[PDB]
Amino acid sequence: LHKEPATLIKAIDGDTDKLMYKGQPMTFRLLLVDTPEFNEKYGPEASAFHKKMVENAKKIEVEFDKGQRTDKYGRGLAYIYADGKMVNEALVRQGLAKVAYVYKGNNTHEQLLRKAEAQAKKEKLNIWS
Ligand SMILES: Cc1cn([C@H]2C[C@H](OP(=O)(O)O)[C@@H](COP(=O)(O)O)O2)c(=O)[nH]c1=O
Ligand SMILES: [Ca+2]
Repeated sequence: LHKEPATLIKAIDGDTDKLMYKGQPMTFRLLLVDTPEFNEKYGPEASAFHKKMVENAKKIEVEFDKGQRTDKYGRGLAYIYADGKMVNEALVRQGLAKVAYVYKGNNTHEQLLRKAEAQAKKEKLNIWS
């Protein structure tokens, strides 16, 4: 996989942002994770964690996997990096997202993320508390 540029337009919630990609506004949905919706337990904490990470970043990058790049709602599907750190992984590692929506052929970083999840669960963080 390869990283590509984007800029933040607006943080939205635990697992979506509005990014400018190739000069066009798009909603992006994080691959391989699920955060609680804002109305749900740890929802606001996930939103805030994601927001801070992408707003504080000097450089945002998107990394598409090998399969589908947009979902049925027209959202981009990517791994999102904030100054080289994967937002997807960071949410999982803090117990603010579960590994989820693992579809065959768009699952390059599955094991990386499952490792993070196991460490969050061991530490009983947030969702796992
Ligand atoms: C993360 C992800 C979600 N989706 C679709 C499946 C789910 O469909 P449904 O809307 O029919 O449930 C929805 C979950 O996203 P959200 O967790 O953002 O709601 O988005 C994909 O199609 N591919 C993906 O990689
Ligand atoms: Ca969600």
